[PDB]
Amino acid sequence: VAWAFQANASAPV
Amino acid sequence: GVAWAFQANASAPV
Amino acid sequence: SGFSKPLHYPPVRRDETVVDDYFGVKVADPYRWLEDPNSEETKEFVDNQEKLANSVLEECELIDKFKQKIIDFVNFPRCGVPFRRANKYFHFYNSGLQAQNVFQMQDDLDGKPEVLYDPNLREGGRSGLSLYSVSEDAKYFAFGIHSGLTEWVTIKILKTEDRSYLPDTLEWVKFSPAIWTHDNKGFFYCPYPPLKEGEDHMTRSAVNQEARYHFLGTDQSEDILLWRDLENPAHHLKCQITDDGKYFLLYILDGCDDANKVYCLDLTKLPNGLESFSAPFMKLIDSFDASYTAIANDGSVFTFQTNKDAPRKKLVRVDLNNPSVWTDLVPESKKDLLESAHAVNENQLILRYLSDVKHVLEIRDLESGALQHRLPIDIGSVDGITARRRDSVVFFKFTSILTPGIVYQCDLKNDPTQLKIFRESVVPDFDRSEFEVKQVFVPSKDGTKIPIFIAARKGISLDGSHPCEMHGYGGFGINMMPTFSASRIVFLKHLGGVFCLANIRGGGEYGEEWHKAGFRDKKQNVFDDFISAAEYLISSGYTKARRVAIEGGANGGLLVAACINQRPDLFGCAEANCGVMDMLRFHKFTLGYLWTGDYGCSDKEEEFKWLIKYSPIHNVRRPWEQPGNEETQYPATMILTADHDDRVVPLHSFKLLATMQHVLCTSLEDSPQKNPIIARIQRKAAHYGRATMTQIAEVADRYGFMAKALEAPWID
Amino acid sequence: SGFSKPLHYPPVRRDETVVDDYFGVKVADPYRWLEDPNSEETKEFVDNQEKLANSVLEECELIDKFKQKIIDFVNFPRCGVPFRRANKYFHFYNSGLQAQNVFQMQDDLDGKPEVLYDPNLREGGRSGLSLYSVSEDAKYFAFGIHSGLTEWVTIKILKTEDRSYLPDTLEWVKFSPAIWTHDNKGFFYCPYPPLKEGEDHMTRSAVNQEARYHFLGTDQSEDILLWRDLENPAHHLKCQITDDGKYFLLYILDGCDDANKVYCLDLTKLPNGLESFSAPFMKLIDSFDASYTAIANDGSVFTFQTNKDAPRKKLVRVDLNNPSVWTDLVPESKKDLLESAHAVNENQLILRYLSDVKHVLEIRDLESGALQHRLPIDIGSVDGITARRRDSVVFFKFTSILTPGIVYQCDLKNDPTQLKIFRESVVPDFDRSEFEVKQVFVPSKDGTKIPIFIAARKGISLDGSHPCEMHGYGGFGINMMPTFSASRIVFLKHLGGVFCLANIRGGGEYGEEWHKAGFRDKKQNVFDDFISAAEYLISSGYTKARRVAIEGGANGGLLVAACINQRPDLFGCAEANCGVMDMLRFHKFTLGYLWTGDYGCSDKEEEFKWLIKYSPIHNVRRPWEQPGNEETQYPATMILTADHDDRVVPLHSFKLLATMQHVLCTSLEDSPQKNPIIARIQRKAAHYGRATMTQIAEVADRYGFMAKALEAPWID
Ligand SMILES: [Mg+2]
Ligand SMILES: [Mg+2]
Repeated sequence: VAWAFQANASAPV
Repeated sequence: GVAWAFQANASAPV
Repeated sequence: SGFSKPLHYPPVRRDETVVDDYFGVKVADPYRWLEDPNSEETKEFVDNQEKLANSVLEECELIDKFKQKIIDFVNFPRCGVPFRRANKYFHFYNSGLQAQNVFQMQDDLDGKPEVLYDPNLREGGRSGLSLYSVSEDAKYFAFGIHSGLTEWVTIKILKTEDRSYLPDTLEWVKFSPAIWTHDNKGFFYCPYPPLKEGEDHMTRSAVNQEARYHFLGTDQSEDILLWRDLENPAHHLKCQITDDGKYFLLYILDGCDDANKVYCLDLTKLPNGLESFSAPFMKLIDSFDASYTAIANDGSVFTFQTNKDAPRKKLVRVDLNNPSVWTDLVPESKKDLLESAHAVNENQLILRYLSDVKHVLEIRDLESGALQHRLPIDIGSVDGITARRRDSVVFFKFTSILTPGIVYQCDLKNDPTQLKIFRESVVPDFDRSEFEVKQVFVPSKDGTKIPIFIAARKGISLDGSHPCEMHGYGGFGINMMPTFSASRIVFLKHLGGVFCLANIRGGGEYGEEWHKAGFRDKKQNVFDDFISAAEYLISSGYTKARRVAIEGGANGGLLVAACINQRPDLFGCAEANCGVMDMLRFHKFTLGYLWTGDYGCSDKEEEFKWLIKYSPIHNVRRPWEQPGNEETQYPATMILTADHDDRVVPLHSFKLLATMQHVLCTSLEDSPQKNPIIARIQRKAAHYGRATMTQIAEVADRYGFMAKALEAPWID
Repeated sequence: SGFSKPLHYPPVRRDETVVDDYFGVKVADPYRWLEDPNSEETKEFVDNQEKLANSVLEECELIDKFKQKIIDFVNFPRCGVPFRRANKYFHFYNSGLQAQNVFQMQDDLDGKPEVLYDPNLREGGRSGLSLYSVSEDAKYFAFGIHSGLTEWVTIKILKTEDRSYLPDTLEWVKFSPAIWTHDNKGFFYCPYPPLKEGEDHMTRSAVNQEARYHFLGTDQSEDILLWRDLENPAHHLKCQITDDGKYFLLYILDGCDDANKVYCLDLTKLPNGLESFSAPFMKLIDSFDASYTAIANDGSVFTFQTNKDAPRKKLVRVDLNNPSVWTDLVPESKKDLLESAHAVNENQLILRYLSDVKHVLEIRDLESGALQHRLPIDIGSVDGITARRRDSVVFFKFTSILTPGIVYQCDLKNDPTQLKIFRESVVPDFDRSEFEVKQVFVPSKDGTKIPIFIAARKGISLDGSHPCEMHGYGGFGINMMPTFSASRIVFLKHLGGVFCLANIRGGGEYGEEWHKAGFRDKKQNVFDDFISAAEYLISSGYTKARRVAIEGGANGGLLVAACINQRPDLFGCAEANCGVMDMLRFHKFTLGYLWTGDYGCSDKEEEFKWLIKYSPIHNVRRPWEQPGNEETQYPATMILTADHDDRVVPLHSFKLLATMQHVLCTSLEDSPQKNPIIARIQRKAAHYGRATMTQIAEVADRYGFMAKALEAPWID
């Protein structure tokens, strides 16, 4: 979770 | 009446 | 500024040989071929007009901004008015942006909902439910779907306990309900005859409507015939059953008028049930002299709403055993229309009055008729009272220009005085307090005062600088109420607009005298009222001629088209949605013959003479050729329609578009008509009942076009 | 065709005096001033680049069509995985198009939900919940909100019975959870020190992370300090409490590596239960040799997941009273990664294995370690197993490229063999059966076989004619799974696309050996693997060089930028989202120093020599100046970022954009670079967690730009 990374997202866009 | 030259459970109040 | 790019108008063929004689007067109809929707040349026309429309709408840079703001403003949950059968409760629901509303069931009003039918799981919610009826034991749900692209209905049935479908399928329904008998064995409904092998719902004029009864677990071919009238093919039907289960009521109508027959069938005195079979109806009322709606009964003593010697309506009582003796229960009000009445809490009535286009509810005793309580409602609309006589709690819906939707509750036993909020919708990120709605009464040409609502930001200067949208209808006794629209909020906030709703004649707002003063020979009064409202908005300083847009649907599309033919100088933008445009031939297509009560008919000489003076396609003329008004042109005009609108056949729109483009643009080598004349033709759609996103797409295009036409910038 | 309209590149100032010495090598950094996000010149830069980006995106005529189809394909309800505390159940919910997910409570799994916190009511749902934690008695809910524009978190607490907020407020949290003690009096959490008066979250590199305990009903100033290490400022923290309530576990990490310490605090032997205070931790593991995660315990006998002498992981057992004696429980699999393990149904384990980038679930006995059941999962991803040891029912979520979302249920007592559907999402108006996903193994430059997934319409001809989108990441041991994306469906159906996900080295997919073969000195392998995947898609006939688009985020943005610097001839479109672009200085800003485990650091000579060869901003070169490739240019490039991305500071993107525009466009009087080089800079936003419509707007712009760049027409 602390890394150069983008993953409770609102929608699977 | 329902049968007239008229536009009226619509899905949304657009 | 507005429209600067010239338009490449497509070629449209003229058949110069088509001429009709109407009592000695010749009328050329060179776009007669556009009456066939299934032909190749007509499909090419649609393709060419789509292409032209796309290039114009590409120039309108605010469409995408309108589209997103409409989506955002309508994204709130909407709970329908609940009704009760046995110990279950039922309502429609939408979580905000679902394509169609979902029908739900509950054990108690605050319990978990269970989905009974979800139209969104069928074809992406292209169509929704147009009929919904629950049996008296709450075990069965009869529902109406659209199997094709027209508005014609197919009735299916499911079991509420597990949602399993019965095999029963009933075709050939338009507007009929499904009315259950208290034995739970079946229901009454009123279909038309089947389509024959060659036929098409878009080109057939359906006649000979029937009253039928369907037993559960049988094929439609077994349904019992109760009424048909081959010698009066145009006579149409509505029906009802009384709260006690005793009487099936058949109402018979002729044309659009508010005048009906009343036939009563006593279900408790049939030798062999409904399988005995016309049926032995008691013909209480057998002419078209007045309107009659049954409100309640105790045995054979009935209570009716009626306009008999009462243009504002009243309640009356009559015994079927002594049929000729009618007695007033609630006399006609001296001022206000009695719009509807409903029996509740065993021995009480709720009456809905319209008083200067605002609703007032009165609570009354059923037996004596005496007033108990009186509740004035704010600017807006109360409707959807569906509670039955046995219920002690009444529900209804409230909407207004600045109020998205409240379901109110009136408990008559525990506290009948005030109203409690059951459900309340909220518009996201919209400050209601910055805007206001006011009513003003404006003199028409002949002096008659026309009520109008005006919605706007608080404290604007009346300096003529504001863009203005005006809406009206004016026909068939319809009451036009200031209800909620999300796109209208976008117009007010983000375009700095002023919205006006005009309660013109031809509606029902001041009773049957108001309707009759705008129909048949007096239809011109309707257009005069609308024109006078636009002239008031100009003289009082809300707006000016360049900055006025007018919009209307169906009979309201006629309104728009007639007003632009007669006073093109007053308007900057015109939007006619599914309008009736050929007043000489409307009666020939689908169920258009039902509008002859309001319009008259070109089959008759004096009625033809009314119609030819305002028929939109027969009255397009170059305004610059009249001495004095050389600098006048038609406003920027969008004609909207749909390719399977079987209510108002799209030939009306197609023929007007072609006539306008010909007379004003393509018949001259260097036309002064600069403003665009286009059609937005919705593919695979009917008159109404379209998916949320499909309707949003149409409305965003309308407003983007309007903003360009009026030279109105966006405001963040 | 693609981009034809000439581009007005804005002026960007160069400070030619900024030069740094790295062990004798000089490096100019003339956009050093773009490191300040709050300056006037930087805000002007953003304004100028927004303006340029808008005029290019106006030319991309398919943006609106993509936008509406994404909205339509994502408009379905989404139920999150439910978890239990006491006799209540909790989950996230979205009705389809809400800005942020809502957190709900139930009495039973089929009961009426109650809303506990709705982020949509605060600032239009600009931000959602990044922390959510329910106490053991189910009476309290600790939740984390965003008070500013960065991802920094403020913790609030509410009572579940009436939703009343307590006054407690805790600042200075990033990634920490809130871990409740079984007495229900408070929770552990791991904050950073406060901001001092001058400081800003966008320009401060936070250090000295702490372990704290907060008592309910107190100010944050009273929170008990449990651990800090001033002599190792970069050491960061995670924490956990055991299922029995007995032990608080503190894990201590150094950099990005999967290696951690394990400190245990026995809560049952405190004289004054946490108000006694560093605390007397038993230091089970006190070095950075291996990863350790506690799965279960019986008294002092613990079960750990670990990579100790086990690159694919395993389960091991140890007694705290005899600390040096470790014993295998489930040995390392010879083939597959043990990704995670979970104790369930009192005496069983669920193990999640990754086998050629597909999940496999094993059910095992906890005491003995023996296999009971084995369930292979389809192409896709299982995750979100949150069930605790006391629960007999396990829930988890399944997603795939062609499967929007299933919540599965495994009842271990009643039927442990199969999986039942609890909830299943459906994409509206999308026929899944027309498409397929396959795995193939492609040889990289050095011979290593790289698995890739390829999604496409069934039965296409491999004739080179199809537009292709390829996605990858390659870093930090992260496993890249083929999950559901609505926008990807639009690409497949409405643009006739082929999507490829490449499981390149630097990820964890084949265990720690796979990670180490793409990090530090071997980072170039990651780029070589991605380049080889694009070359395979070309040679096998899916696509050709003009028609390949590459996309990636963060470490994946680095991937994209390096690949376009090295092989610009292979690609038609490049999209780098929030990328790490200055590899010489990344360690200086916010928490970027945590990436030195994977990247190395320019403070050291041998590590600088790795970094200078691929650092995106230091390797932009005109491809047409290399003899042989005079007709080569950079692909159409969109650099995406957000103005308050404190994870990957936007200076990375700003500096690359300026260097690219300078070297390729503005430094030459008549450049062969025709394809556009732009940035899309999202205002008032962080790395992730944006509202639904905001993210849809970004994604529609990306795909509209891609369609134009690849010359791909829309298909109805
Ligand atoms: Mg047809
Ligand atoms: Mg800031």
